[PDB]
Amino acid sequence: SQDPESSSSLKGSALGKLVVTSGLLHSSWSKILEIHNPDSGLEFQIHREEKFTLVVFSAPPICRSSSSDSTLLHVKDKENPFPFLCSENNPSFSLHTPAFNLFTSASTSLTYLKSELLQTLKSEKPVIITGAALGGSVASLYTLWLLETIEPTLKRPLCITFGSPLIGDASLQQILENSVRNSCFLHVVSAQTRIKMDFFKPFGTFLICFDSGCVCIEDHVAVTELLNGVHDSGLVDYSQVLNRLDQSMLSLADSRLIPEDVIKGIEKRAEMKNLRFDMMFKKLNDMKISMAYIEWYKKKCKEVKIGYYDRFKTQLAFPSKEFDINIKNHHKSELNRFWKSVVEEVERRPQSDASILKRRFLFSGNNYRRMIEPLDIAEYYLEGRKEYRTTGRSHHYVMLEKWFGMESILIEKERCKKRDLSDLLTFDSCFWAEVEDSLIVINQLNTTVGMRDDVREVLTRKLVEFEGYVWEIITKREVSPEIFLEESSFMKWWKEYKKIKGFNSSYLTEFMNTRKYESYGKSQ
Amino acid sequence: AFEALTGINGDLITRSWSASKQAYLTERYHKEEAGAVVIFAFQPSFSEKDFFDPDNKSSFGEIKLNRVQFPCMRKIGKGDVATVNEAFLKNLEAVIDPRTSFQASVEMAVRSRKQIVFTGHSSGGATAILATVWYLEKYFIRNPNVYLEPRCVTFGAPLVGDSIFSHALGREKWSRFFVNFVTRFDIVPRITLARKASVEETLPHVLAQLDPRNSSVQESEQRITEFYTSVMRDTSTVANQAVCELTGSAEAILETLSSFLELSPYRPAGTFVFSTEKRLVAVNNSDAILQMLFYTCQASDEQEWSLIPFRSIRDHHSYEELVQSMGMKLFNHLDGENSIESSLNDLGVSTRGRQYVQAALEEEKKRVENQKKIIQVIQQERFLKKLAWIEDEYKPKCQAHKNGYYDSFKVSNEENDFKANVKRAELAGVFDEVLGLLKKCQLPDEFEGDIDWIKLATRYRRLVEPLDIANYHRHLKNEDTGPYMKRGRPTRYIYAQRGYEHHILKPNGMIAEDVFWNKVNGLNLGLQLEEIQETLKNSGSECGSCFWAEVEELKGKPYEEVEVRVKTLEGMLREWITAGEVDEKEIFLEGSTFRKWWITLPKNHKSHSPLRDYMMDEI
Ligand SMILES: OC[C@H]1O[C@@H](O)[C@H](O)[C@@H](O)[C@@H]1O
Repeated sequence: SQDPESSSSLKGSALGKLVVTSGLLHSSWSKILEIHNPDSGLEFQIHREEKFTLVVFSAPPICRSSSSDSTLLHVKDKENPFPFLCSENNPSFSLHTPAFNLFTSASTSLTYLKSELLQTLKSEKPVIITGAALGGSVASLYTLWLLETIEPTLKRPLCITFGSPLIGDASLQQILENSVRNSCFLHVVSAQTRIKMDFFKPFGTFLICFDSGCVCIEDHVAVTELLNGVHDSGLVDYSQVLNRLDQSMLSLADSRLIPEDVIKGIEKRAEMKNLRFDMMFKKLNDMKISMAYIEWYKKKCKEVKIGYYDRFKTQLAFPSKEFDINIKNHHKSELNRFWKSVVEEVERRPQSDASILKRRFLFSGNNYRRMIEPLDIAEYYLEGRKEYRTTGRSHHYVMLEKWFGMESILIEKERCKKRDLSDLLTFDSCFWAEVEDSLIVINQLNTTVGMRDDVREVLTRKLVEFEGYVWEIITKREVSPEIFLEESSFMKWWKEYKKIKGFNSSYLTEFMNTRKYESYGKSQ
Repeated sequence: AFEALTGINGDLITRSWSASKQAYLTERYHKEEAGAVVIFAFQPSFSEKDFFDPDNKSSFGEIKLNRVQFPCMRKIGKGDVATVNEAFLKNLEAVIDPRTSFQASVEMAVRSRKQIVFTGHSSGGATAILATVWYLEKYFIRNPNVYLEPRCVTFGAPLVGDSIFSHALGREKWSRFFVNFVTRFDIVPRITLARKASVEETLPHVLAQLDPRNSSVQESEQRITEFYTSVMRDTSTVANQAVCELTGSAEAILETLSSFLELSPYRPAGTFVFSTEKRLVAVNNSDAILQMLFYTCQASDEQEWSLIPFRSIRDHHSYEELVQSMGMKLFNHLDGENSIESSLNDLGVSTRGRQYVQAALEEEKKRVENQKKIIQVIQQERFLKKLAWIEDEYKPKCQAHKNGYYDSFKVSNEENDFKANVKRAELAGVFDEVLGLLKKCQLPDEFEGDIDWIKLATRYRRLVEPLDIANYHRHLKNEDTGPYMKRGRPTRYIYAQRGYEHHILKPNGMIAEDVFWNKVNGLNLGLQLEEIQETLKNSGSECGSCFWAEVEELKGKPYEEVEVRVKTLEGMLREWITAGEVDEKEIFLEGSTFRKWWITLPKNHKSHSPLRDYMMDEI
């Protein structure tokens, strides 16, 4: 027998019928009929209606042998019309060569058209781009091109294709999977249509039309299961397809057009996407809460003259306080988990969408790194590992600094020239790695038996290097005053450095010996 | 089982129908006095002008309600007012006209403690719905007696309001007063679900056929069929969009399509009763009714499709039969059913249509569950302790330090200030989560009117918004982003304020903005009202818990530049204190930002300031 329809099955049905009764398919296809019949290059006509503006694309007949002919487009390539479509993960993608060649060979008249369309969208007048077969492919490429620099506040254009071949590869599919652009494409195909999907892959939403109705499939895995074949089927007459859809609306046929197991897949992947949200609203507040706990922890460690770096490191070596243990096991780990995912998410989105997400987390990401990377450094060196800055940094820290460590650092230092520095997070988030490295140098100089005199001179140079580094960030007021807390690893470094460098003097030496650091980082 | 649910009996229904028929013979309305009951029945109209107003330039003849005359018909937190059919609103306006004696009669019935009933057939039923809301706004909310409760009974009425209209009726617990009878195939409740352009050519002919007094215009097969087809097509689009939107899935592709779709805003308001030869089916859920309005008027066979358009006309004249055979029909309440299959099968609802109805009903059950979860959270000790700590430990300690907890938080010199920040952040997460559910309509309509919630949210806003204001200025967000009141104020506090303001002000018929501006002119500044509104644009003086936001914006500025805003803030202060919006133990402290700044004001102001006796200058 049969068991009741699933949730996703009813969505695709309702969405399908919605599109049908909307009249969008009819109005699009009728204008398509006009452009083919009232040398063989790309053609287009513009219909400026009251509700919207419609652009119809027309291309020469599909060459079947050039089915899997692809053109590779790289972000580094200056002849790539879609640089903002590339992502960090996928710096390149491939396009159907005939479609791409038609697109580029019309770059002049399409650039002129882009001016009008972008201005049309600015007046909040929506825009539709459509085409059949290869014309639909070029129509899709043109839509992707419009979305390259478009204002996200503007109404998004809609691309409707009829019986078009596939256009992009797996790389492009993976990109659009993480982009708002993917919701701008409605690919209408007959249920009898089959596509060889060995290289090129589906993107966007597919409207699959049966005699007794149609269904919207967004899941590209399902579209593949439904439409993949060993033969590229020709273009059907969508005049008749739409006609049978109109007769479908007055039909009492609630037939299940989509197979059983295909639905099973769509659902399983749907639930896993409702969790991949990572709730950037709820978890966002969870992050602010955990950061608040860290700030509280940092204040407590300051008041006991240790500093949160060394207190964390100490409790890591010998856990004895529940509050400190909770800070590590819950709040630090929660923050690490979040910001790693944020970095991953930025890297899989096309540059256009990624840039928006980066601006949203500019300040907060910079603040997280400068606050939390010290704690990972503490663990790193407690574990007996070496050379953190060059061999041990977590990827997400490096990316966060790469993205956010150049811009905001200019305005923040502006304020930190007259203001008190009690709350200042040390700008160089690898500061403590430098301290740990220099401690190791000192210990080598003190304990290594039979060390050659030339090796000793090298290590002695390292000490002087670090001292210059320290004095620099002190003079430039780019370091937290908490490094001078009496139980900190920096003050231990100074004590050990003092013993080993002997009778020679310096700017830092006088600064420390006269205890001028007690007045460091005050208002002025 | 019907009467204990709808609050109306067969007697009232029968009398309402009789009056509805009598209303055909009168100007505007008919009044029927039946002992303890007074029934107002409104005259229906069958001209296209009275469904889609000619001067209305919108695609569905819709118009936003005036927030002055219908202050409750809106979303509270969001602010958005409800939308109704303009033609129907104009018709109500025409009967409220003093010359009709309608209002005087209504007021005569109120003083006599009579049960007041509004009713009507067809467009008359639409007027009845609006008249009931008018009554609820003008009289019932001002003095809610059991004697003052109205009843609205309609027969084959068009839809009247939008989703906000329906939502507002639900929040105020007014929906229970409305019962709408619909014969299964009746086209009239479905009409305004169509674009007016979709039926512009065929509506006048069909309305003439729907008119019981018009046996003049010869019946046309073509026109009636086109009309039915046009209405059902647009109805299907609305219903299908609602299906995809209710489940929160496919929001991306729907948003893209929204630029190219014109969908009717009109929604079921109140209880709907669908009728067949053998059944009466009562439904409360507006979403469920919307779906049923499509799927109950379909053909059984594909052979019946030619018959349905004519039956959709005839069923509008079958309410006489409905009323006479009421007690002989099987009744059930769809929302309360353990199984809805039997009811909907008799209503000819398809298998797929039943699942759409079920989903709408399940979503309401989700909303109830969500509220239960919220109650469990906010009643937990671990939650309440956070507010208690701020109130009983943090604030008194900061007062003892003589600077107050706003200033103490802002400089944050001690561990306790960082502890306060944590609890500020934790509370923010819980109230943001509730706000998120509200925004997505995943809580019951009554939620923002729940006094327990209002109490807590008000306690939260008064206690913690000063701390969020401090946090804002502590991190210099006022220089980066701008004024707190303009670009910085968290929406959760705005929701809290409006929920509180609506609760306390609505029995007196005034809205917060009006109350505020009336107090401003009472301060005798002498300046033009238009000029002052420019100055007090985005002022922190509209809400007591925004006291500190205004202080931050006024300090540093020359006196002449912000003289008006200063005297305004002072005039609101005592009532704020009396109402508990502002703590008197805090703001006048020696180390308080407000006090330290207030002294630096010119001596001419301080002398005749109401705050002179509460702060002393330095020496
Ligand atoms: O229980 C009946 C339900 O009817 C709906 O129209 C209201 O919006 C709900 O608040 C109410 O609970």
